[PDB]
Amino acid sequence: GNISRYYTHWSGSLEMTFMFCGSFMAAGKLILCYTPPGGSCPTTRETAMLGTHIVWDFGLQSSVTLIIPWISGSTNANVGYVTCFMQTNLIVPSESSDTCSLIGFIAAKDDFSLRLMRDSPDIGQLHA
Amino acid sequence: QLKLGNSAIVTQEAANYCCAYGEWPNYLPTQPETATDRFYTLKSVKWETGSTGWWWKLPDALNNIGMFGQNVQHHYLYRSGFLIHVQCNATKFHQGALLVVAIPEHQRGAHNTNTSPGFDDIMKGEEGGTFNHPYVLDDGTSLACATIFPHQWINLRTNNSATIVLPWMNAAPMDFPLRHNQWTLAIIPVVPLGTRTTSSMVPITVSIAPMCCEFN
Amino acid sequence: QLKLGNSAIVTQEAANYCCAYGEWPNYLPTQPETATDRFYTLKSVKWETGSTGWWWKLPDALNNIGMFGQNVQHHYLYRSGFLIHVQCNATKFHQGALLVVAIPEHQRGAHNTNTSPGFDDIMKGEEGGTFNHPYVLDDGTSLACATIFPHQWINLRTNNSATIVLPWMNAAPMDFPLRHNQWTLAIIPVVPLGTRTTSSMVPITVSIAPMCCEFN
Amino acid sequence: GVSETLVENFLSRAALVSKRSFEYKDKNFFKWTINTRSFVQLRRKLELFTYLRFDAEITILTTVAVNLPDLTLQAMFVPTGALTPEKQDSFHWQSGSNASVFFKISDPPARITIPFMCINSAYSVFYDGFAGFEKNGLYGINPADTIGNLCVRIVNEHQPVGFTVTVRVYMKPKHIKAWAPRPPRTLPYMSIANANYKG
Repeated sequence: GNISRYYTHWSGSLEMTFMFCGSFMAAGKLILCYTPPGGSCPTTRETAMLGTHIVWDFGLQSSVTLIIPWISGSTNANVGYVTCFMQTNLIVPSESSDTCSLIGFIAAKDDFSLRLMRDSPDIGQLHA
Repeated sequence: QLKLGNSAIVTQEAANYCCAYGEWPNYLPTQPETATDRFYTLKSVKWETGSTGWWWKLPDALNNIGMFGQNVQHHYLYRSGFLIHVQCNATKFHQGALLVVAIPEHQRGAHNTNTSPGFDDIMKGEEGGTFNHPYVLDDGTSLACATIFPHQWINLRTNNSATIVLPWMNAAPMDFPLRHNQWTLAIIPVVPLGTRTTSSMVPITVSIAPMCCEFN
Repeated sequence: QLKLGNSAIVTQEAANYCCAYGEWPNYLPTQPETATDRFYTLKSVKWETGSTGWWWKLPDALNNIGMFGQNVQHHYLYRSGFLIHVQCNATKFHQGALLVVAIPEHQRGAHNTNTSPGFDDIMKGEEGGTFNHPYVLDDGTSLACATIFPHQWINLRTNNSATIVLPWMNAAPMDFPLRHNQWTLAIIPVVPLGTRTTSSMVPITVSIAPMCCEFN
Repeated sequence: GVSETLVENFLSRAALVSKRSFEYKDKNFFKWTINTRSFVQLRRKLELFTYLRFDAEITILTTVAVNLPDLTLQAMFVPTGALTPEKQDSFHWQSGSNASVFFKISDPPARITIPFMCINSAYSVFYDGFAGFEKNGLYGINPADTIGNLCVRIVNEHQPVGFTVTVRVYMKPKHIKAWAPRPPRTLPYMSIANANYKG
């Protein structure tokens, strides 16, 4: 985020990495769904399972590397969606807490390209 | 990892998949060949301490979802094998058994009447039907002899997944899809679920994926 | 015979087709490659003694018919050349000339106002638009200089068909289809129709066929 | 040595598939649709397999009883195809396209081999689906599965005796090729068309 606001015309293929952070007994299924740019944001699961999706179970797979293809983004503009729907109900044992938690990791690949350096809009307006 | 076409399952302990009747799906010596080969995942069904079972008829269970929902209601003949993945998430502390069987030509029979089953009682669609008498498979046969069909066991002690690879089981070379159903995937809880303070759901996920599709 | 994909024209005297700007459509070094390559035939337009002309913008003229009407309103980028066949049936006893030109980036201009042309005045769809001032091509240019574009002549004395093969004319490698139109096929009757007792219609058939389609 | 348990050796038993007595003075004959759904001794054996393919061997045994002449009989097998008789003296008995067979009571019994008549590769014994596109179409009855009709009449004109002619039809399938075995049925049958159970 913060580096690609120092550059005007970006490109390349991002990739996400989700990670489950519940107890070891806790199982369940998600369906992570990628929507291409211009595709409608899916509201229900049956619309969502027709996208380029993945069905992720909380067993040995506590991390999913999800690849996002070439976007070439470069005014409210929107070039995709990633919506995650819950497939099964969350099974936790009686000993674990019922609330479990996911965290994500976005990272660009080695084909990510930046050009036309502009200044960032992050900081904007000090003592001494 | 089971990547078909565009979407996939990231399954963890891929159990020994059962090639049904020893065969394997392959084309006949128009064909899209890539779009319809994808895991159509059905809903997660409410499996409890008192559930009798679920049956999905193929390919009536897929005539409303995606390219295969389109490529049926345009065309007139299909010829495609199947790969059914039934994965049932459960902890170690649950108990129970499933018989994940794929019955060909499962001509059902109604109870205590000589009237044929109607269109509303056979073709359910994606939602699937509940067995009324799972001990007799709702056609007078016996569940105790039902392992003669392509079957696998989901014993929640041992494993929690069942993959069946279903070939083209038909006398005809190509068949009309909407007016006939060859395989009937049937998940029967032989030994039911049991745990005391958490007697609720243990969901079951069915992931049907057509393979080697043909259409005319 | 011009057989593309599934359907075809059985044309009789296939005149010398004009490869536009010397090029030829070829793929970039998803792709359906077979379904969209088919002759989408538009309506037959009423050409009379007092018609000014017709313009179809591509690919706005095809965003409502067949696979290409579907493959636009699902996708986000297209990259496809074109092959336009304009065949105008007429007897020997008719007279008249046509300038079948395929104008790239035909930015139109409204008459006697400084207001931009709206969405209703540019994107007409399959039906196509009528020129308001065909001598100036409705953008201030001149029709007398309009042979600099890819053009052919339908002189009803000589021939009665015009085939133009249009390549990908764009700076971008792939472009959004609904919000941009590259080619504007324009059929201008330079020398109008004339015959005394039968001064009525001589219909004109436009057969656009996309070639070398790509989609993402 | 397990050669008796072969599938061709297991089903090729000439069982009584049809037993009808018709009077003489369905109008004074019988039309019997050739199907395995009649007798549950043979119906249960053939409803162990999903897809069967066999050349039948129809043996017609006919004996007379007067309420004794020497009668001539016709046994016209009408395929899934042409029309069948509806009376005894219709124009369909004098059809050359249908494989009739003429015999007497005093002869040894009639025997014809009806070949594999389906237009699929095997008879769908169990069928899941409807026949026609009407939603009240017959469930589990494949139109390709139909063998035909075996129409038998007495060739003689009306005789002053009034007698009952008993016909016993024996179908011994041969050259049997079977596919995809099924669990044997436990609960009894209710109708010959479908596979309901009483409970």
